[PDB]
Amino acid sequence: GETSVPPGSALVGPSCVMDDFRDPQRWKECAKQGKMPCYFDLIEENVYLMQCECTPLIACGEDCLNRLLMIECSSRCPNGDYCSNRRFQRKQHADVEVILTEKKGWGLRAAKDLPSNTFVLEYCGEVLDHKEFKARVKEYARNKNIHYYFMALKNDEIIDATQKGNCSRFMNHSCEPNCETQKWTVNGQLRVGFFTTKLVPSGSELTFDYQFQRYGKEAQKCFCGSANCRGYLGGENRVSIRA
Ligand SMILES: Nc1ncnc2c1ncn2[C@@H]1O[C@H](C[C@H](CC[C@@H]([NH3+])C(=O)O)[NH2+]CCCO)[C@@H](O)[C@H]1O
Ligand SMILES: [Zn+2]
Ligand SMILES: [Zn+2]
Ligand SMILES: [Zn+2]
Repeated sequence: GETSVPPGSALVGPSCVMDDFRDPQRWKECAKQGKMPCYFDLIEENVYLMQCECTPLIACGEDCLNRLLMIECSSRCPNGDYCSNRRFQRKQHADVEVILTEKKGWGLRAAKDLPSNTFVLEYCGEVLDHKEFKARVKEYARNKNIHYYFMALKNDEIIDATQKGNCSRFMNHSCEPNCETQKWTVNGQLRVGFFTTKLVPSGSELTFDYQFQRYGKEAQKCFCGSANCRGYLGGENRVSIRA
């Protein structure tokens, strides 16, 4: 039939917003109605189980000697409060929104245009040793978990955001992604964040190469929709020249 501009429709009860992730009561109410994802413990930093030469004034921009090595500045930075290279410490996350996708579950989208190499969010979670990781892999498999939330931090430490983390846990995989992980040193401690790799326009889903699953043994259908989607996610090996 002929289509027309719909009338204005205000909702019957009040809608769910990103601040409601810091309001357990309202999140749990919204979640019951399918307007928010399942509850998890929102954390501000991971749970465990260098002075630049910039002249005091963009403060600590692209030429900052700390930034170039993926090291954040300290409070002692020559630019003090105005230092732009304390993004993890100041939780200077991008304007993001959580979305419900047709096939992948929940996801994240950009609420403003994000330039290339913009910090999106820290990937926070429980930092697991190999023993605990192996125990949880078996636990989650037996429980038939639909989604996975592991990310390697270093060779002996894996971050698990299944139970505790932030909205970065909702990031989906794409075969042609628009974000990547970067591992930054913040007061001597390695942390991992998502950063854009191109200009991401407002309203676009934020995606990454989910290496943990991509190079794992088992596979699943990939719903990324990208022009050159590899078809499935998992069961892949990195390039090697054998024998
Ligand atoms: N292209 C794709 N095709 C099929 N399935 C996909 C998918 N991209 C994501 N998935 C599903 O999401 C899981 C990953 C979760 C997000 C989970 C989120 N969607 C949710 O609903 O909670 N983030 C991991 C953060 C780093 O550890 C993943 O394992 C797969 O199940
Ligand atoms: Zn600097
Ligand atoms: Zn600085
Ligand atoms: Zn794909």
